[PDB]
Amino acid sequence: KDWFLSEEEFKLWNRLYRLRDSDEIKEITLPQVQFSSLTTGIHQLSLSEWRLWQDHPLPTHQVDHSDRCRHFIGLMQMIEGMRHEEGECSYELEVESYLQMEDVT
Amino acid sequence: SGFRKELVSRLLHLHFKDDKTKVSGDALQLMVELLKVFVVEAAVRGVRQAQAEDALRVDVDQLEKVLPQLLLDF
Amino acid sequence: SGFRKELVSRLLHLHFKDDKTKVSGDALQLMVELLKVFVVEAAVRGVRQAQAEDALRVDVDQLEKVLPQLLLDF
Amino acid sequence: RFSYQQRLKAAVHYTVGCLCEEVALDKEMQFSKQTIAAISELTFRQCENFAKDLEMFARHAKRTTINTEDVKLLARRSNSLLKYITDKSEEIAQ
Amino acid sequence: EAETEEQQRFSYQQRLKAAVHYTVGCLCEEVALDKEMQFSKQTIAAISELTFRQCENFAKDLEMFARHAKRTTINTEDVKLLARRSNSLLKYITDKSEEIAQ
Ligand SMILES: [Zn+2]
Repeated sequence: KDWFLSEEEFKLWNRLYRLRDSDEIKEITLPQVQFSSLTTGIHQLSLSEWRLWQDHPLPTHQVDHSDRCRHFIGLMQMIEGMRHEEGECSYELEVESYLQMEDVT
Repeated sequence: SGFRKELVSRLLHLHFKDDKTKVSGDALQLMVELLKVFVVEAAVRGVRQAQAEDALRVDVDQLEKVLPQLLLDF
Repeated sequence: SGFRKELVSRLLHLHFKDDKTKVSGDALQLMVELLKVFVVEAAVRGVRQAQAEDALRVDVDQLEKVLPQLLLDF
Repeated sequence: RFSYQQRLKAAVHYTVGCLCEEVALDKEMQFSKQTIAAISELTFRQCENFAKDLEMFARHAKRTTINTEDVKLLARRSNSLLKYITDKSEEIAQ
Repeated sequence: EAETEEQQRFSYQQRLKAAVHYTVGCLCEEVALDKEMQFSKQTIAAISELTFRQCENFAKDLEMFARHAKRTTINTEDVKLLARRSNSLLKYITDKSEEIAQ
């Protein structure tokens, strides 16, 4: 068949799925890619609002977590572990005795 | 139920930078499956988060909770 | 200031799956630059987040908020 | 009256709705209209990444036609995803 | 024995994390001067650990991208592919690449 919705599919989409100007949310948007160093009816999906839920691996269905997602989870765990340090930093204490000056500038 | 290959082809062509680019027939079939896996993954993960909270349905809150880990997997 | 080629090379070799893998000297120098942009992008996003919250300095809570999108952009 | 891109997006949204209805039936859990639209917006964006990546991967191998190795490379981050896509590739090839 | 291999792997990891951390702290002090805001020590630790882990991601991708082009030696084309999610990132890196050529 066709790439576009048939008349019947279009009717279904219009009455079941399409968001409308009178719905409480009339549009869902995704944050756009922006590199900083180089809306009443509009819901922007957040990747940060639920940050406190992210220090544990969440359920999967058919797609296993990736290595970068495991790193993300581990970093969130590290941040949680340091959140209530004032001043003197445990990470510094764990690594700074291994520093070799020849490695750096 | 799934994405028609006719649609997926146009979806891929919409974003190509170069008019020379083509998609093999087997690659297109695979991209049909991959898009479905993505949709189903998002949907089932939202379902699990709803079940864990004993929610009546998957609302945007529940999807957003699973989102960073979903997008990092893909 | 920035990363030394030698350090970048050790970081990458630590993680290659195959011992045959090698890195060209041009690639290495370009990785030095990419790494720096990564770190500076992280720090600048953190500053922008702290400003959005009228905070006086960048604490880890601000970094947490820009991490997912940072991982997705690289 | 719909632009080309609105028609693609609508087609995407409807297929997303249908797949969500299947999931809802199978796992006994409904989705809000907002969630279905959210998944559609994610899927449309994901397809942009996929397409751009596929074009650049093919070109990186000196090809203008995207092939099943470019797709596998798309799936590289998840072992189960790569396996699934690799299996399907063999299937198609048989 | 295996215990020795493990201690050495650990100590070599911490060396590389220390060097990343030093460098990250220098770069963040420059951003701090420029943007007139400071970072907690914890934020610098977090960015260092992110950068360390991100090297693993870059490294694995470079190797796969090289292999996709039938190469076992990674080149600057492989590196530019790491920047592909942003047109402006890709532009900035491609320039550095060309500057590095001349
Ligand atoms: Zn994940």
